[PDB]
Amino acid sequence: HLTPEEKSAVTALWGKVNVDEVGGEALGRLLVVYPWTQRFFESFGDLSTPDAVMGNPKVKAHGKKVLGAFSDGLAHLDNLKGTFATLSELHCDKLHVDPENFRLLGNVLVCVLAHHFGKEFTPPVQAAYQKVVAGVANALAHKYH
Amino acid sequence: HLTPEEKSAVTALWGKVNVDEVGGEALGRLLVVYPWTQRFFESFGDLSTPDAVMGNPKVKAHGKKVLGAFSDGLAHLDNLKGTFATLSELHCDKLHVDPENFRLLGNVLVCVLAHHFGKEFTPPVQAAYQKVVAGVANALAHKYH
Amino acid sequence: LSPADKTNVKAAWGKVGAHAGEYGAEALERMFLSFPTTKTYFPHFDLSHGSAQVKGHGKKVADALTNAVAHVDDMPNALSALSDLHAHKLRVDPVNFKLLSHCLLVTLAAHLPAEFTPAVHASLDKFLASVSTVLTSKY
Amino acid sequence: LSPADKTNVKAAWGKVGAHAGEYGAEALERMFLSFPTTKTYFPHFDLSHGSAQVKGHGKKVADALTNAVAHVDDMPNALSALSDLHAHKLRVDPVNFKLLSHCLLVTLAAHLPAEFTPAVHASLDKFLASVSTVLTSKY
Ligand code: HEM
Ligand code: HEM
Ligand code: HEM
Ligand code: HEM
Repeated sequence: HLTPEEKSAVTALWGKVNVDEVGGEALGRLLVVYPWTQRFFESFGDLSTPDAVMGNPKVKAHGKKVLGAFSDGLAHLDNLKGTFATLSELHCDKLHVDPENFRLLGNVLVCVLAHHFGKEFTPPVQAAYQKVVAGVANALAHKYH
Repeated sequence: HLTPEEKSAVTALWGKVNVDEVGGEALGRLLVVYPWTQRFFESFGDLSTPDAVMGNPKVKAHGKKVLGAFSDGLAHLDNLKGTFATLSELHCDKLHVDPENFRLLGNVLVCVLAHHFGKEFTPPVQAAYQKVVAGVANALAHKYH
Repeated sequence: LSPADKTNVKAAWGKVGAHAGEYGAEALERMFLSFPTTKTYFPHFDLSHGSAQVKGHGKKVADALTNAVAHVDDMPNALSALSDLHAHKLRVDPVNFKLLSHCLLVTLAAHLPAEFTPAVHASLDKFLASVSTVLTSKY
Repeated sequence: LSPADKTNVKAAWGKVGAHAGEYGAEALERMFLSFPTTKTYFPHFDLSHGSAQVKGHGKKVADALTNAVAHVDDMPNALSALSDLHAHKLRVDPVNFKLLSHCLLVTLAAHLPAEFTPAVHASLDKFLASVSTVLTSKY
């Protein structure tokens, strides 16, 4: 539930997001900080070192796809449940990803946005983005509900 | 999502549940095992010792009310979200209870049912009741979603 | 973990006695039935009711828990190899440890009605929580 | 944790330097804005933007974190009174500790872009997690 000011701020900040690096950075940071999530990406090659994780082309491409999904969810903020129905099916009935990792990834993305934008990532902007990522995780975890 | 056999088993076991003691037992065990939940019941008197908690008439009466709510939810398994709308309002917007505590209380209730029924509380019965309490907690936490 | 918690856990696990392997198998069966997402960690296992593989795994888990009860003051040193196995080769999600702890508590409550007082319940909850943190301490 | 984790955390908190109180106040403000349920814990507080009470509380939290960094090998003994306060008197739900840890990490990332490498991020996350477990070990 975003106010018009929150929606405008989120859209404005997302307009400046590099769509080729931010998603891969967030996915790599998730893999480094929560190493049990590496279980789901054993076909991605070497993930033993954080340098190896952040240097993985497979991780970069998958992060690009995840960032594209996040952008699609941001484009439809009032239909998150219907936007992420297929992805929820894929993540739950095929991958068995515990939905706590969805919120972990959302928080890692918030940290990445803070690290990229610095002072521009004000506490109100962060609160709006926390609302956004919580909604995205809830929509993605619908199959278990 | 309970199968007809799961629904029949849950109803049969609930038929033999003491509606005057089980809810108080579950609430007192929640207060003893997770003592940060005592912060919501500071008007209930002495809660310092397990014996004081399990001997509290206020705890017993409140547990009776919670057991009645659980019975109402069990009689309406296909409308849990609409059954617990008012209680979700009360718990979230008025009391600010974290939704994790709802699942904690559901698991404590499962433990109490196991303790009361022994070998009759079979693993299939437990799985059906786990589905029930997960649905109840989800319905109660809807206001935060 | 207080000395009262240690006494309570030692007494409860002593009354568990020689039924520990059967109790662990029952707890694993309960975990598989209640949380079927936990079965993905045992792809080569036969997880049907009465399975000898589940019986043996439950015996192993129960024996590890008995060793932990014997070494409450030295659990991190007693469970070092197990922590290494779970956190690194297995990559087990830490929520599954809560699930298994709950199923173990349910098995204990269903098999020892007299012993499962609220204080013993709290002590066992804390003991299984500490075991879970030791097994996930390598993250 | 690890020796490399300790080195990373010490370097990051040294780079925080004399901005620790301001950073802690900013983290508390972020927690209040992103998670309004945290505000219930501070009812007699003025939690508006630029509040001197929030400034002082952030200074206190930052000084406690600096002491924890200085005593990374003796955190349970360094944080005993704080754990007693938070678990017995305040009875803070342990999820809010995760919330405050995330807000602290966000403040650090927003203020130290060069220092917030993935390895430093992992080290800081581990350090704040250990602080939270020490503060929640007295229920
Ligand atoms: C939290 C927000 C998340 C979003 C928006 C997201 C999005 C996506 C997208 C777009 C795909 C590609 C699907 C396709 O190519 O058909 C995907 C697949 C996948 N995701 Fe996620 N993801 C999220 C979280 C996670 C997490 C936390 C994990 C693991 C811990 C995970 C594990 C996977 C795996 C293993 C795949 C490959 C499965 C496949 O492509 O068939 N995801 N996700
Ligand atoms: C998980 C399932 C739960 C159910 C079915 C349930 C049910 C109820 C019911 C029936 C009431 C009485 C409302 C009234 O009298 O108008 C109530 C009130 C209350 N509940 Fe819960 N409850 C649950 C969980 C919790 C938990 C986990 C906590 C705290 C950690 C909690 C804290 C309270 C408090 C403080 C009240 C008093 C508010 C009032 O009476 O107006 N509840 N709940
Ligand atoms: C109190 C908690 C636990 C205890 C005491 C425990 C104990 C053990 C023991 C003793 C072994 C055998 C190690 C060996 O033979 O060297 C083992 C293996 C294993 N454990 Fe656990 N465990 C626990 C929790 C879990 C959980 C929650 C899961 C997954 C949901 C899990 C999954 C596994 C797997 C997959 C194996 C490998 C067994 C095989 O492949 O044959 N464990 N555990
Ligand atoms: C890294 C985590 C934390 C640290 C280092 C920390 C540190 C502190 C310190 C140093 C004090 C003052 C103690 C004194 O003056 O003797 C304090 C008090 C307090 N803390 Fe925390 N804290 C943390 C987490 C939390 C969280 C998550 C909450 C609630 C969401 C919280 C709520 C409070 C409250 C209500 C007080 C009482 C202050 C007052 O009433 O004036 N703390 N904390």
